[PDB]
Amino acid sequence: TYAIVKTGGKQYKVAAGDVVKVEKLDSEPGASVSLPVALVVDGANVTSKADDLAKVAVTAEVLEHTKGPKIRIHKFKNKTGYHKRQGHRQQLTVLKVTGI
Amino acid sequence: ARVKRALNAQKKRRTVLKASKGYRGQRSRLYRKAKEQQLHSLTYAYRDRRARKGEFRKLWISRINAAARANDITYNRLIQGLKAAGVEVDRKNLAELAVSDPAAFTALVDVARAALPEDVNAPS
Amino acid sequence: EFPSATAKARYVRVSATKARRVIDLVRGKSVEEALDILRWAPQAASEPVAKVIASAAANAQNNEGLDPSTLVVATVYADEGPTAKRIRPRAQGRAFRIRKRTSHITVIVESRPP
Amino acid sequence: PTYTPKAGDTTRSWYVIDASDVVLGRLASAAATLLRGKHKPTFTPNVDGGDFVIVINADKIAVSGDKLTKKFAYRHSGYPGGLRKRTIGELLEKHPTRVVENAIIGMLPHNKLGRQIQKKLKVYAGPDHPHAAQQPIPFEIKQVAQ
Amino acid sequence: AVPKRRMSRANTRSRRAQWKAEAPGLVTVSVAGQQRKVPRRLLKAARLGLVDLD
RNA sequence: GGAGGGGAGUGAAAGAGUACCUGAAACCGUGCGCUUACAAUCCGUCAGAGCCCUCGACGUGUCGUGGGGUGAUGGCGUGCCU
RNA sequence: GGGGAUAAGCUCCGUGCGUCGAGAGGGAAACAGCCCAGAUCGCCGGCUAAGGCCCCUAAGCGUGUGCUAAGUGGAAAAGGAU
RNA sequence: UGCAUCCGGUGAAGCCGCCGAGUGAUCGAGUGGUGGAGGGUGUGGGAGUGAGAAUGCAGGCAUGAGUAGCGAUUAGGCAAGU
Ligand SMILES: [Mg+2]
Ligand SMILES: [Mg+2]
Ligand SMILES: [Mg+2]
Ligand SMILES: [Mg+2]
Ligand SMILES: [Mg+2]
Ligand SMILES: [Mg+2]
Ligand SMILES: [Mg+2]
Ligand SMILES: [Mg+2]
Ligand SMILES: [Mg+2]
Ligand SMILES: [Mg+2]
Ligand SMILES: [Mg+2]
Ligand SMILES: [Mg+2]
Ligand SMILES: [Mg+2]
Ligand SMILES: [Mg+2]
Ligand SMILES: [Mg+2]
Ligand SMILES: [Mg+2]
Ligand SMILES: [Mg+2]
Ligand SMILES: [Mg+2]
Ligand SMILES: [Mg+2]
Ligand SMILES: [Mg+2]
Ligand SMILES: [Mg+2]
Ligand SMILES: [Mg+2]
Ligand SMILES: [Mg+2]
Ligand SMILES: [Mg+2]
Ligand SMILES: [Mg+2]
Ligand SMILES: [Mg+2]
Ligand SMILES: [Mg+2]
Ligand SMILES: [Mg+2]
Ligand SMILES: [Mg+2]
Ligand SMILES: [Mg+2]
Ligand SMILES: [Mg+2]
Ligand SMILES: [Mg+2]
Ligand SMILES: [Mg+2]
Ligand SMILES: [Mg+2]
Ligand SMILES: [Mg+2]
Ligand SMILES: [Mg+2]
Ligand SMILES: [Mg+2]
Ligand SMILES: [Mg+2]
Ligand SMILES: [Mg+2]
Ligand SMILES: [Mg+2]
Ligand SMILES: [Mg+2]
Repeated sequence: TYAIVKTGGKQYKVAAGDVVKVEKLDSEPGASVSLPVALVVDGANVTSKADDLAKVAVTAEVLEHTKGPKIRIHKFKNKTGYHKRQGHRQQLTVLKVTGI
Repeated sequence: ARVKRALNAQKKRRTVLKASKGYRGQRSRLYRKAKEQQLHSLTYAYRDRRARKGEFRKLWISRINAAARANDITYNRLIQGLKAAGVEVDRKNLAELAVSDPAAFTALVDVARAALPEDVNAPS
Repeated sequence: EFPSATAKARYVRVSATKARRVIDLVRGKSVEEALDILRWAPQAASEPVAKVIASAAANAQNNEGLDPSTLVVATVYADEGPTAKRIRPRAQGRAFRIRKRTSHITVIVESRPP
Repeated sequence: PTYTPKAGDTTRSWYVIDASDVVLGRLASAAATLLRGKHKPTFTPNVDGGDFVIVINADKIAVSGDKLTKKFAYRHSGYPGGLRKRTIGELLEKHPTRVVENAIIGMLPHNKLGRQIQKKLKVYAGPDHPHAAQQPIPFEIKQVAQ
Repeated sequence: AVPKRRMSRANTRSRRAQWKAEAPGLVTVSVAGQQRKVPRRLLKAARLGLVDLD
């Protein structure tokens, strides 16, 4: 039992009870969220057509909000005296899928 | 008020050295030449932070082509049929499935083939 | 963990690499073989190293009171010390500066039961 | 996190391919594809996923056109004027296996992982091989019609 | 000529890596009631009892 | 033989012993974990197995929004200032 | 366009020319100046331009209709040839 | 430098690590080990105020390397002694 959740312009294969790292989305930690679907699998049978994809539902609850790890940026052009630096830290949300 | 230039310089010396930690030979020892490769290695970081997406998409496409051929169809046809059926799954999930559930991959390829029109050479 | 006694000779008048050459022959051997190899190794660096090992064995026997026959060199190494510095004339009047090296000798001998 | 193949988890298999009346280029291309493992859906460049492929009766390989007397395999020993000149006819007459071996070494990734993959290929001249204890599976190259 | 650069630490030590001393096996001789240590270079003289060993 | 050194004592401290507060970096070692003897090169970055150790749910090792060290192998890769 | 010999990666002009200079990305192997196209940052998402789709290397060893035997393709003329 | 005045032998500055945080130069009434006597929140004020380059200056240490050389054309061996 694994499904594909289309969120943050991405899709992920996730199984019930799993936890995933998805982009930040406005929701208080500990609440619940529902999402359209792109594919659901249960043993043999497979549901793929976009109609069933949009007709089934995936329910999960947001665990916490995470700022990722520091990632440095260093632009530079040799011999031309251009020296540019900047840090960045993206914010992420973690989901623990509940049921399908 | 003359200011003696000790602590400030040592701070950045150490910061650059630490950031360079783990490089080859004297290149993790000499600040005057660690800077060279701190700056380089981070330039490579900048460039490949996008090169990686291209490379990974390449790998996914290759895996998908392999799976389609093992299922008796060419990757381009798989994509065409999938689109014509109007599926919204992308090649990352395609590849992960193809290596995880061959049965689901088979079902998906049947869907694509069925959605594939009768004649492929039709000018329309 | 075994009782370790240490004994070193500092500012001793020889090059670090030339002491290390001799020292590499003895690392990890028992004191008997250490003494034998040192005495029958014709290297001027040997004499200082043999002196130091004899001193270390005496130190262990006296201060700690351990049987010499049970002793094996735990660790041994030579570190460059302060260097006397001299000037030595050379042709065409230009003067070149001599670096009279000097290295320390450290030898710590431990006990390893048979 | 996508999938990458483990060290020993990767699986091999053995195939035997006769070369009688086969086009050299097409045979080489198919052999290289199978060798690298692109057919498998476990392909990952850092670690080979190929299969030991054994080629039999390599002396009957055929080439198109008048190449049989106008193909020019080259090499240089290493000293000035040490250039060595040979043709397909001479190569087949004196050492046949080298033809296919060179053809596929050209195709394989010229890095050292490719130099390694090169190992798992073996080519013989006659229709027999001492590798009968590995139950190779006959593998006739075919195309997906389209 | 001269060098073009510094040879790496590793390169120098590698070149050094085969220049070292060696230890032989000693020999004892039972003469005059005592056993002393002499390389077999000396064994016969050791037995006879004239070799100047302290 | 002395130099030198190890104990004992002084002292709050002798990793304050007169070469004496603090003792850094180049530099040279010992030991430990890992890598390396089919490998062509601004020496890294992106992937990345394995091994080592670390931590929590869970038994003898498997999972887990795992870490640090190493990095087998492959994609890209022509230092810096003038 | 002038000069040079319609030679130079030549020189001298005009371009409400373009680009580099002062521009990263992809393509032409490599290559600022040629082709496509403007890098606020991140994403292990999708669609495309130039150029490509047998393998190295991602993509049709595709569809149908013809030409070529020269490895022409993958350096060149006056002329010559059932 | 000015300040409400505080921080500290229950460990300041300095040194070496670790953690977390800011887009940056950084920061942490944030700490682990050495050190054993001074620092200083905030808001202003003034600057000998920020180093990789200048064949820079002074000091220390590198490598060529345990390599070249050990400074003549007269030259030693041995006994015994210290
Ligand atoms: Mg500038
Ligand atoms: Mg590394
Ligand atoms: Mg001697
Ligand atoms: Mg006391
Ligand atoms: Mg000193
Ligand atoms: Mg002091
Ligand atoms: Mg190693
Ligand atoms: Mg090897
Ligand atoms: Mg190469
Ligand atoms: Mg390189
Ligand atoms: Mg590269
Ligand atoms: Mg390269
Ligand atoms: Mg013109
Ligand atoms: Mg000019
Ligand atoms: Mg521009
Ligand atoms: Mg450009
Ligand atoms: Mg390019
Ligand atoms: Mg932009
Ligand atoms: Mg390549
Ligand atoms: Mg391909
Ligand atoms: Mg086509
Ligand atoms: Mg076809
Ligand atoms: Mg036709
Ligand atoms: Mg041509
Ligand atoms: Mg012609
Ligand atoms: Mg004519
Ligand atoms: Mg105190
Ligand atoms: Mg303290
Ligand atoms: Mg403290
Ligand atoms: Mg103190
Ligand atoms: Mg202060
Ligand atoms: Mg103020
Ligand atoms: Mg201020
Ligand atoms: Mg100044
Ligand atoms: Mg400086
Ligand atoms: Mg500068
Ligand atoms: Mg300078
Ligand atoms: Mg030198
Ligand atoms: Mg010589
Ligand atoms: Mg000489
Ligand atoms: Mg002389």
